[PDB]
Amino acid sequence: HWGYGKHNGPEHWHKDFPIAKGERQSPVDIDTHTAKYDPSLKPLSVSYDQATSLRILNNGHAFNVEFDDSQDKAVLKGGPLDGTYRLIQFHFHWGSLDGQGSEHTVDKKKYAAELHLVHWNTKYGDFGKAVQQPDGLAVLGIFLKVGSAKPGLQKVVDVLDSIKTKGKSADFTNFDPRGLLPESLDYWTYPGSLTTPPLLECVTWIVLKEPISVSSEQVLKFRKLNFNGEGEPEELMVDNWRPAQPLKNRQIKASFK
Ligand SMILES: NS(=O)(=O)c1nc2ccccc2s1
Ligand SMILES: NS(=O)(=O)c1nc2ccccc2s1
Ligand SMILES: [Zn+2]
Repeated sequence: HWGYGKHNGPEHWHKDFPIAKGERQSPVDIDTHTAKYDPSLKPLSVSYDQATSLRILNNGHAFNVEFDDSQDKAVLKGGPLDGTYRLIQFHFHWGSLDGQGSEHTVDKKKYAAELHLVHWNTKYGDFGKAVQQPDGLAVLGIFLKVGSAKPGLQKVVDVLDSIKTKGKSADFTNFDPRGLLPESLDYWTYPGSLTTPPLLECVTWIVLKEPISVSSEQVLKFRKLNFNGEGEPEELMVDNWRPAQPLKNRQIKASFK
């Protein structure tokens, strides 16, 4: 029902998901003048050594690379987090042109795309119970700037022809998500929400300060995907980003000075 087009785009979501006007919506602009260093924060612990990728799926809004989350195999700990969050999937949001596509912005600067590695708090047992809790998810957000190609990303860009349309999926095993991480894990953190419907306010956002680089050829391949299913009228999957929502009564913390 909902989408990114002009008649079903983010400005409409509130009529079916009233939480769209809640007080902890994502994404937001990260005002680095206002963000507050908190040297009580811990270092993030990203353990993806045993990550087990299963499959890549075009879901009509973006593409997800899904992981086996049935055990504590790839988990995120530390930082602002209490307890252990299991990786379930990653996906990206991106623009029709290089100067837009990211969902978070940094001092109003937009990046060409953003990667979200989605993880859920193991104290809730499964992902569907976790989304109903204010501390249920932790999403690691990583900006993409256009520059020199990312080898770790090429493996994702090479399978996209096989999931070109909505509902198509392809086996995608032995993919190592470590190859999508920048050198530094310095970050900003704030309490927020899912950025697509149901827009639930269940997310601790951890947004990395250092972007990764992707080539112009690589982000071109994202923009060749289709929102529509096979058979249907072609609608390029581009601009599948929600714009920044009001910070309201929230503090963004920084792991670094
Ligand atoms: N509120 S919404 O889920 O974004 C939505 N917008 C529209 C527009 C036309 C038809 C159905 C929906 S459902
Ligand atoms: N874009 S996001 O905030 O990482 C995200 N949104 C949603 C909505 C429904 C189910 C999974 C996710 S993960
Ligand atoms: Zn996302």
